Amino acid sequence: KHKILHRLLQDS
Amino acid sequence: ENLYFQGASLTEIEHLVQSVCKSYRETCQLRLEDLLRQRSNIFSREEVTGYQRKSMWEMWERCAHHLTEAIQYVVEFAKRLSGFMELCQNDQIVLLKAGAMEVVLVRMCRAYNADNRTVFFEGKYGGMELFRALGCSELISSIFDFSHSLSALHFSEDEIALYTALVLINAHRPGLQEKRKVEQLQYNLELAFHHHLCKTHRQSILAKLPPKGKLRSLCSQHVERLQIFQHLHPIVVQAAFPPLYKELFSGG
Ligand SMILES: CC(=O)N1Cc2cc(S(C)(=O)=O)ccc2[C@@H]1C(=O)Nc1ccc(C(O)(C(F)(F)F)C(F)(F)F)cc1
Ligand code: NA
Repeated sequence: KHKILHRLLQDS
Repeated sequence: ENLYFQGASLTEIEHLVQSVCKSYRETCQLRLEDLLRQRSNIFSREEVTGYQRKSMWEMWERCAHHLTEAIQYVVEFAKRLSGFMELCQNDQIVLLKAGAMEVVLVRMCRAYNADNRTVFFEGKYGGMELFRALGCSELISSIFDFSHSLSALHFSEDEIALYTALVLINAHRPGLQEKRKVEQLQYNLELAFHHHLCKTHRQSILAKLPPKGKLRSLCSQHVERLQIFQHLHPIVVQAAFPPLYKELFSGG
């Protein structure tokens, strides 16, 4: 259950 | 939400060309000149033998890490592309899950030398024999053949920028919720790419671009070989594969 994409997308 | 979700003028298309090329330059991972200069640094027979003596699982882990590093630059390229951040999160993830690996496969031609059929890997250039421990020789051969085909087009960096932006912004990806918004963004990126080709007398490359089915087949083979490796070494994938790689290729 790895969800790195939303973290990379949300990090500004 | 974004100018490029509606009809764009010629001036706005010229602005889109500049913006895509800038986003690509800032996220290209390695400068082209840096890859070309290293072409003379070739793995010796002894070094090739060393890679071939590595276990299948250690070679799979190393290659998954290198692909994940390349994918992170593609995620940043996408975040900098006009309109992408204005799409809903569901669609950003659909486009990145389907297209990040396709963009990596296209960018890979920059690191491939058609003169001797070698690719940049861990500081030097090596032939497909360098990857024999993976036990996926069809997939490696297909990637080398693909890289060889794109290398014959003599892409400029701006052409790679415009082409990879279109590879990512594809309104046909299943799962898109705002399909019309993606179609208009794709139409404008397609005009930007074709405008640049027209201006630079390079429109003859369009008929020579690979069919979309080709990038799809390569991505499908990569997922199929990963499934085979995962059945052999499930704990290697669970414990030592990068989380982002598992999110894109094994559903978690
Ligand atoms: C550090 C390193 O080694 N880099 C930096 C860098 C940057 C670019 S760039 C976007 O800046 O041009 C292009 C290539 C490479 C090269 C690399 O990552 N090479 C590589 C990786 C995986 C595979 C394969 O997984 C397989 F299986 F052959 F190992 C595969 F399948 F993708 F080909 C091949 C080559
Ligand atoms: Na090349």
